Amino acid sequence: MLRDLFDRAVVLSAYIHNLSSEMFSEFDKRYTHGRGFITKAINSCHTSSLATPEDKEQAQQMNQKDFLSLIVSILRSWNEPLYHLVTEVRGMQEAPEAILSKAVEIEEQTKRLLERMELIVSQVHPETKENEIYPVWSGLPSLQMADEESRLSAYYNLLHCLRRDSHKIDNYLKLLKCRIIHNNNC
Amino acid sequence: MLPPGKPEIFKCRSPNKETFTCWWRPGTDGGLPTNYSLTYHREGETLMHECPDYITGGPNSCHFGKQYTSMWRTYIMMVNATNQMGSSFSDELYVDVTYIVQPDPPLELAVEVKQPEDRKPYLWIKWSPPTLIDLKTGWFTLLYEIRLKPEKAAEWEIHFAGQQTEFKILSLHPGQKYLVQVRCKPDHGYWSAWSPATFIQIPSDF
Ligand SMILES: [Cl-]
Ligand code: NA
Ligand code: NA
Ligand code: NA
Repeated sequence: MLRDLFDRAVVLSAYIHNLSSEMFSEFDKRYTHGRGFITKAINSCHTSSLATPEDKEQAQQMNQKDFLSLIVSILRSWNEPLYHLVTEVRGMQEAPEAILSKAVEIEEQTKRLLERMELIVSQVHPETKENEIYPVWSGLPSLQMADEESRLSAYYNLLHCLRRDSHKIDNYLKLLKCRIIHNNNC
Repeated sequence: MLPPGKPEIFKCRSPNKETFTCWWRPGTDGGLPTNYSLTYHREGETLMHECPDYITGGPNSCHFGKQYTSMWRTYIMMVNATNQMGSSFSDELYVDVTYIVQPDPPLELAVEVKQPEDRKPYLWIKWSPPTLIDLKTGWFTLLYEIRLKPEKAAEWEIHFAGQQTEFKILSLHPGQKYLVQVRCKPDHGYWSAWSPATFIQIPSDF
């Protein structure tokens, strides 16, 4: 049942972006509003290197099998940093509670989304070569550095990138739902 | 005899995630500008660009058509204010099209009273999305809210309509005239302005 799968997937993705947006805003206003952390955020996301559509026309040009697999790569690439974000934050004695709760929820919801996505692909494209090639995040030393300013800035960029990527995953899932289920007559 | 004061890019907005416009203001406390130039670069590029369209957005504006607009990518922009005595540059503004989406109001709000046989009677509200939003491909997702109230009532009743373009309201006060308005927001973004009101008399026999 494609329609129930897509519907649940889109619920999770739009909710993950919500939580990520709110986490970043609470981090920003509370830890970094006091400097050019925005200037440091430029070009620094681990999924930058992927070939992602940047406008509607590019999205329409993508074949659907590659588009689904793209969403799946992006989500598989976030497994690692979300794990470390939760682990690191949870292990502080004075952990920002509102921030920690969103991160834990995103970490869990991201797993549920990925399961949905895997179901969707095996329903729509049963043949797909199972072969992971998603980009590696390797930013843990910066999240761990003792220098507070470098540390807060590594957190800033991670959260800024998560807010971006969740928004992009949500939007691409919405394009695909409309394409596959409604022949683009949503 | 004075150069311009320091101008400010105070707002950008995209109505549909396909184009966007930014607006600046001249600083007070310098002399009159005779030219402005808005320049920017994009994250992951070194190329510097000039505002592509100074006209479409009207006074002190830069409009970015489809060929200059993409999502998920920071614009780093600055405006300078020049005259024959010199020049002044704005702060750089960091903008992502993803986070400045605010649609225009919904169109064709229409309302009717419906009185069916022994089903509850109701007010039937219908409307359309703003023009130039692409809902059908799933590029854009629009959510709607209706509000309605009689004149002199202290509070509006609000009904969230999600993604529907029609809605049913039950138990209005028989004989009362209501003002009805609709607004819309992206899935992720800002609420539009309320549409202009439509007025409806609820009949005595309700
Ligand atoms: Cl708003
Ligand atoms: Na615009
Ligand atoms: Na202008
Ligand atoms: Na574009």
